[PDB]
Order: sequence, then structure tokens, then C-alpha cells
Amino acid sequence: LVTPQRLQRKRHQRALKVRNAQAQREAAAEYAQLLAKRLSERKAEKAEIR
Amino acid sequence: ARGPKKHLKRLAAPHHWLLDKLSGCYAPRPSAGPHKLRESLPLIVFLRNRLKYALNGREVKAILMQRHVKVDGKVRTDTTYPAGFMDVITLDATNENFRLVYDVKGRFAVHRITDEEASYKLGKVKKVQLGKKGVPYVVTHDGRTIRYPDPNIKVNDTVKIDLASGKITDFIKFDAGKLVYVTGGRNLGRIGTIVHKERHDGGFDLVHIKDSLDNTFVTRLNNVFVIGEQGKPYISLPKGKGIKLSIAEERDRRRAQQ
Amino acid sequence: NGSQSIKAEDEKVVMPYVLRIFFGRAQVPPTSGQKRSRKIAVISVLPNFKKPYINDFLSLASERL
Amino acid sequence: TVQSERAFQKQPHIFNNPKVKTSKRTKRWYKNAGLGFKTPKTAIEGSYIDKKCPFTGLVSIRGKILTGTVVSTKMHRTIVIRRAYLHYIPKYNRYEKRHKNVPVHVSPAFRVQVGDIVTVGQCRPISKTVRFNVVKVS
Amino acid sequence: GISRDSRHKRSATGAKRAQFRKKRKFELGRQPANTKIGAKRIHSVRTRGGNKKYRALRIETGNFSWASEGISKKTRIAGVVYHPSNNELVRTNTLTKAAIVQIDATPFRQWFEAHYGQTLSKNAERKWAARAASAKIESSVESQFSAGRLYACISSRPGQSGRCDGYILEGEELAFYLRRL
RNA sequence: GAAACUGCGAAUGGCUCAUUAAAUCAGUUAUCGUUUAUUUGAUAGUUUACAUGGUAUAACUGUGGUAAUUCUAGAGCUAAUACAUGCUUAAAAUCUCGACCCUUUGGAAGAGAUGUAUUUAUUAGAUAAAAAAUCAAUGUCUUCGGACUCUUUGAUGAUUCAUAAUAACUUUUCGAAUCGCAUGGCCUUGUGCUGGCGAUGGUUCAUUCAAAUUUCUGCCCUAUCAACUUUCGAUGGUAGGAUAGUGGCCUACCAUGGUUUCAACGGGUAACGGGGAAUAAGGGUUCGAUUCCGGAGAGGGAGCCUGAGAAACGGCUACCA
Ligand SMILES: [Mg+2]
Ligand SMILES: [Mg+2]
Ligand SMILES: [Mg+2]
Ligand SMILES: [Mg+2]
Ligand SMILES: [Mg+2]
Ligand SMILES: [Mg+2]
Ligand SMILES: [Mg+2]
Ligand SMILES: [Mg+2]
Ligand SMILES: [Mg+2]
Ligand SMILES: [Mg+2]
Ligand SMILES: [Mg+2]
Ligand SMILES: [Mg+2]
Ligand SMILES: [Mg+2]
Ligand SMILES: [Mg+2]
Ligand SMILES: [Mg+2]
Repeated sequence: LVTPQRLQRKRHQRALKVRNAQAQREAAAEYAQLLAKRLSERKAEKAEIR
Repeated sequence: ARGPKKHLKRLAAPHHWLLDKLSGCYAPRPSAGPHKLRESLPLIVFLRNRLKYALNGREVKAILMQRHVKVDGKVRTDTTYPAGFMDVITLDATNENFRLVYDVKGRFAVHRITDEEASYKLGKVKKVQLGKKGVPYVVTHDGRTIRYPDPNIKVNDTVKIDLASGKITDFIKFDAGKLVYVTGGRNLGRIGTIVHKERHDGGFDLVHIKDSLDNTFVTRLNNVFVIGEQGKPYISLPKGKGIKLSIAEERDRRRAQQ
Repeated sequence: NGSQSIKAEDEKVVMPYVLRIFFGRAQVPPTSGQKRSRKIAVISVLPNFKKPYINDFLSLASERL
Repeated sequence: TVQSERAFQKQPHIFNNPKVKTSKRTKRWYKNAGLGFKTPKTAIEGSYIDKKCPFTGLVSIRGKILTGTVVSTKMHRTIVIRRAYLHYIPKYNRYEKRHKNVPVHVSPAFRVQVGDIVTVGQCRPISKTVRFNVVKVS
Repeated sequence: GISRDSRHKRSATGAKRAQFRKKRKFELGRQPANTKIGAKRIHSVRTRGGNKKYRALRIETGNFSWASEGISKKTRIAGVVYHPSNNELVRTNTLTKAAIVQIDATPFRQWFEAHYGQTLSKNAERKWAARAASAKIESSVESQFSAGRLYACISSRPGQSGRCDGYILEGEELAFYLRRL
């Protein structure tokens, strides 16, 4: 039977899914920035050694 | 046998639990969990045989079902949940926080901690590997999978994990001069500083550890856990500070304090 | 040149059926991995058909437009 | 002659693209076994195919490393070595000579005669009795 | 009935071992699936753990890969022509890994026509002119294309995965197997 | 809340020492050679919906058979976290096929495809250290001359490793049609939109309890047992089948190998192995079915369903008694 509890459960699942996706994207972006900064620093050090 | 075992005789149980050999015939078998069977302290033994809060297993079940016990900031209800090294046990009603650390004798010791120090734990990085979709992750000694680690973190390093978020706050590289804690073998519970790591390709690495009393001992690398820099531990250490004392000196100290 | 292929004499009657049946399968929402391979198979069989029949299949797609 | 057999001897998943025709020599894949076991140049520049070769095959050297004296080389691509040792009898406080014959897979990159000293490394079960593979000759 | 234990065999020295124990399930074996050309018949097998295996009792189509052009097309299997392990499989037309089979060339030929505009809109002309350099192929493959049946080698295990994938013989592979044929 | 369906357990525990002489077992290794219910931690915008069927039945009603059993036959009903189906959710990038203006250094509306799972083929997964000339394709830039820098890659002693990418394939999976408690927040006042605390499911990875195989060394008496194994696999190579997986485990073709007076092979064993027990001044000698660990069995052989886990026996089937 279609009852507001079922609608609430469906909506809750959809919201959980979207929120998880966004959080994963944010973590990926942060890691990309960290890797880029480390890479730039290492390249600068290599240039200094030359 | 035709399958996994589900019983544990008292005599076969780990020695360091300190179980009476005549109280019964069986001992708590720790369920599967973060820590290995032989290196874990089930909550029943901790609440009953160490803290003496519960008089028997049924009272322990009564405690757990009330949701008063938290392990690592999460409520557990299994009597035989395998709590182990560096796990934080919080009992809010008593306003008590404990960190499970081996004493010098090699047994889990009831160590009371402040709430702030209870906010985090330490984990030995057992593995560093790329997961699906090219996402690096680290597996620690307690089976925690943490994604997006700091790239400099390598195996055998230590990571300070915040329990609320399950993220790495800081990390310690395994290097000479670092403070380490022995978590296996006859030297279990001792604390010292690294002196040198012998490497043997295709074999077990050995690490030389010098104690504060300048005594030295060699231990397999699997049994070493980096806990901080010399004189600056990242956790509060139990009494004795991991110093092994001879039987004669123990007699002298015992007679003196008495 | 298949052994079970439609004979040239019988093509003219059968091919209009063959063109139309495949058209619906191209309209399957190309959404799941099995369903995506289905669409690729439908379009991949076009070269087997003679060019006039290929022209017929293209004509059907544009009829709705 | 390499291709002396009903099925073609090829290194799995090593593809020589005929169209490009960059080099005359067929592409050859090789690896170093580790533990400081130098891969011989014959393996690198050889033409043999062997799936049980430690340097060119799909077998890894892990576990114990042993040394022995070749005693038999009459079979194809394998040998039997002899490990001798002294067992201690405490009652008589004296030793006794004992020996064990170990079968070992030998890659064609090595040329072994009867009597020479070979060091071998453990690997996965190659055959009913073979669990070692030759890694140095001397 | 079929068991993979090493106990019933003789020792290395030649001694006749005694029966240590009754047979165990974790060391079992099952009947072979002599896959053959025909209308598709595949039945599942519940294996150790929750995993599943697919038994190709009958099959007539497989995906074959042209490695040089790096393509893979689905094609009916004409038959088995030569097998290294045993000729009886060749006589019976049984499909197993490494068996040499004949397959129709129509999808591959059509792909080559479309991609290179040669035989064995300006957009098409531009693409064809760009790719014209790689058009040339081996004469042996072209002769089979003219015949309409290409020689292919099965790289999959029909008795395990339920598939009949393979790749077109080429170069030394094709020369050697043609000599053996 | 009886009964029944569904899920889980019944493979733990308990008993005995028949068989078992490099077998078990002890110590010590390995899985880069594989399965793993469960626990723990991660992890899936890519898949009529105000929510689909009997392609269905139990319990139950009612009519019955047999001397008898935890025997059940016909008919009538009705459910799911059973069974079987099936949608709903951002943007961007990239790669193909490309109408059309146009012959350019071309451009280009549009039409497609991308998560996972399986199968296969191919590609990347760099490096001991420094400089140039050209052929082809061809991209950013300026001071139209030539110029073009910081350019991306983890782990192991070691890999075809982790991971990624390209082209296809699948009686082919998965991506919540499940349940409890409670009624907060936005307003265009609609039983409108949004929303909390939990349970149970689910792909893959890791951890844990485990499982399987496995490297080196070690067993009492017997030489009046000296040669054994190989036809019917014994040793090894190749290819395949099977296995969760390595492997003569089995098949087909090949060679003739493998062990042995440093005792193989055969025989006896009132032989389960060990931690241990007794005695002895020490060496030694004997005992260990028996409180713990490991192995095997359920009257004797043989063979299987289920399930993550059984060759189970307080599960089933034959034969022998
Ligand atoms: Mg190792
Ligand atoms: Mg005997
Ligand atoms: Mg042994
Ligand atoms: Mg359970
Ligand atoms: Mg889970
Ligand atoms: Mg009925
Ligand atoms: Mg044979
Ligand atoms: Mg094989
Ligand atoms: Mg007996
Ligand atoms: Mg005895
Ligand atoms: Mg005993
Ligand atoms: Mg049994
Ligand atoms: Mg009896
Ligand atoms: Mg039985
Ligand atoms: Mg029983």
C-alpha cells in the first residue's frame, strides 16, 4: 500500500545517495590539489638541483 | 573439523587474559573483528575480570544491551567483541575512558585517560594500495580502510586517527631515533628508541631497540609500533613507562613501597 | 553468405519484416550493459544488408520526424 | 628448434605486431628473480620458450633457497640434486652422514653438468615432485 | 567419483601408499563438458563458495579478436580443423581452449571495408586517406578473406566460462599451424 | 500470539583410537597458487514508480487411502526481506558516426557511447647519468621572426602486481518495489515540498574467524626383506579437461625415466602424534586410550542433495552383515 512512510523512505535513500556522491567528489578534489602542490614542490627542488 | 570452530577451552585461551583455570571449562571466544584472536581482549573479560563492574556474564550482557559501552566512539553490544591494542573504551555513565595498552608484564592494563586524549587513536599502517577507480587507501593494524592518505605515508608508519571522522590527523615516519612500543614476543610491553633496522630480503626484518636504561634488545619488525619521538609520546603511557625491571629490583621496590 | 541466410528470391518479402523488427530494438533505452550491446548489434548488422535495404532502414528512422 | 612440438610455443600475452615491423627480433619479456640473482644474458637474448623458467616464465622465486650437487641430468629441463648433511645422535654423541635427493626444474638458459654446484629457489609446485627451480650454477 | 587427491598415487620412491582417509569434498572433480557446435545450450554449475561456473554443452557463436587491427567482432564458428592435444576432438568437432577453428570473415571484412575503404561523404574520404597507410595486410590473411573462412584460435575455456572467445591466427602462428595442417 | 512460510543454526559441542610408519604430528616456511558465511572499515548520481505479477503456494476449510511410520492424494483460499520482474537523479569531459557551408590550416548542426559484474585481445604501468641533425604527422605562441619552460606515473627482493585505458562479448549479475520509532523545517495552504534516530539487505576491496595445498628436519622392530616403480602413471615435457586454485589429479602424444647398502621396496607393530608421566647421580630405559593441541571414524565399503563451510551419518541412497 502506498503510504507516506514509503515515500519518506524512498526520498531518504535518494538523498543519502546524492550526498554520498557529492562528498566523494569533494574528497577527490582535495586530494588532487594536495598532489598538485607536492608535485610542484618536487619539480622546483629538481630545478634547484640542476 | 568440518568447519569453523566456535568453542575455546580455558586452558587454550590466551595467557595474558589471566583466567582462573578452575572457574569453568570454557572461556570467551572473541568473535571476528578488528583484531586477531590471540591479540585481543573481549569486552566480557575487561568488564568482569579487570574492572570488576560485572560479577558474571549475564550482568555483562545487561550492561552492553543498555548501550553504555562504546568502543572507538561506536556502541558495541557483543559480549565477545574483540577490543585490542590502541582501542578506546568509553563508559560515559562512570565518566571513564580507557586505552588498552600492554603493561611491562605483557598484559592489557587498565589505563585511565582524559577525554581529549580519548578523542584519537594510533594505527600502524599495514598496507598502502590503490583501490578501485584509482583511489589510494591505507589499511591499519585494526582493519580501518582510510582513503586519500598523505602520499608520504608508507608501510610501517604510524597514523593518528580521529575517531569522530575516521581521518588521519598526522603521521610519524619509521626512522632511527623514534620512540616505539613492542606489541609481540617476550619483549611485549617494553618501550624504547630505534637504533638500527637490519634488512633481510625475503625474510623477517629485525629492529634494535634501546630502552631508557640503555639496555638493548632485538625484535622482529612486525612486533614494533611507532608511538612518537623520544620523550614526546603521542599517547599517555601506563605506569612504569615500559621499563623492564629485574626480579631483584622488583622485590626491592615492592618491599620499599609496602 | 550464411547457410541459414534468407534466399535472394525470398529477401524482398522477408527484409521489410527484418528491417522493422530491428528498428524497435534500436529504440530500446540503451541503458544497461546487456541493453547497450543489444543496440550495437542492431546497428552492426546493417552492412550485411544490401544498400537499398539499408536505405529503407534509414528511411524508417526519419519517418517520425 | 623451439617449435619442435604440436602446439606453438609462445610467451603468453606477448604480442609481436606484424604490421608495425619495427624490429626483426621477436619481442621478448623477462624479469629479475630478486635476492641478487642475476638474470643471465642468454635468457635476455635467447629464443627458447619455457613457462617454468624463473626469468622468462610465469613462476616466481619465493621461500627457501638451497644449494646442492647435481647428480642426475637425464630428463628434459629438470635435474636431480643431492643435499648431504650430518644428523646428530645424542646417545652416542656422534654424527651420521645422510642425504636427500631433490628434483629441481632447470631453465634452458643454464647449462648444468653432473657434479657442479647449483643454488635453487623455492616456487609453486611445478610437477608431482618438483618444487624448486635452479637460479645459479657454479 | 573423480578426485584430485595425490594420496592414491604412488610415492616418488615407488611405494604404494595406504588409504589415509575417505575422499573429501574439497578435492573433487566433475565430468568434462565436451562442448560442440550447435544451438546454444549452457547450464550452470554451483561450485565451491557461492560462485558459479558455466558449462558450454553447445555453442555456435564466439567473439574473436583481430589483434593487429585491435578489433573484436562476433562470428559463428564453422568447425574445428586441428587440435594439438588429441585428434579425436578434431574428428568429433569438440571445442576446447587452443583448438584451431574456422570462422566466417564477413564482419571483419565489412569492418575493413568501412574503416579503410579498400577491398580484400567527404568525412569518409578524409578518414580513409588518413588511415590509408595502414591498409596493407598479410597476404595469408587476405587469401582466407577471399575464401571467406579465417583461421582462429580459441583462447577461452568453454568448459569453465561458457564462452568461445578467440583471436585470428597471424604471422608465425598462422605459418606454423598452416604447416601442421 | 498457536500453526505455517521465510532467515539463521544443525559442519560447534561430546565420544573413541579402528586405520595410519615421511603418513599423522612437532618446530619452521609459502600462497606472486586459491575459497572464505560472519564481524569490522570502506565502497555503487551512469539502473506503473504516490510502487508490477501468479508466470503461487504453505499454514487453513473441506473430501479421502493405508495395519502401520515425523506417509500423504484431490479440490478450494491467502501473504513476503519467498519466487519473478521492473523505473525514477548533476554537470562536464572524452571517443566515434556524421547532415551541411566549403576546398580551407577547414569547419560543422546533429546522432550516438561512459557505472559495475563475466570472457577475451591489446595498450600504459618510465627511468646510471648529458647534448644534436633530419623525414613524416602535427599542436601552442609571439615581438611573423622563429620560439616552445615548470609537463605524469604507486608498491614489492621479484611479477603479465595494484590501477587505468581501447574493441567487443554474456540463457549473466549488482546498482534498496524491505521494516520499526518519531513528527521537525519551508512556504504560493496543498493529505504540497523537504527532513531525524535505527533494523535488515547488496557489488567490490581490505581485516578477522577459517579452509586447502605446501618448503627443511625429525619416527619403533625387521637384511634369513636387495633390488623396487614402470602393461592397468611410475619420472619428466608439451597441450587440453577438471579443480577454488598449483600439480600425472585425469586425458592425448611424447621421451625413459624415479628410489636404493647413507637400507629403497616388502613384512610386524597389544603404532593415533605431541605437550607430558615414571625411574636414574649422570648417560640412558620405559609409558603417554585418558582434562590441552592436531588428525581420522561413527557396524563395513561405495556415492551424493543442501549449504560459505560436509563426502555429514542424532542428513540421504545402494550393496555387505
Ligand atoms: Mg615475504
Ligand atoms: Mg608397513
Ligand atoms: Mg614431510
Ligand atoms: Mg550469523
Ligand atoms: Mg559489511
Ligand atoms: Mg491445490
Ligand atoms: Mg597417458
Ligand atoms: Mg597444465
Ligand atoms: Mg591400532
Ligand atoms: Mg605409543
Ligand atoms: Mg595420546
Ligand atoms: Mg567425519
Ligand atoms: Mg559398535
Ligand atoms: Mg559417511
Ligand atoms: Mg554428530
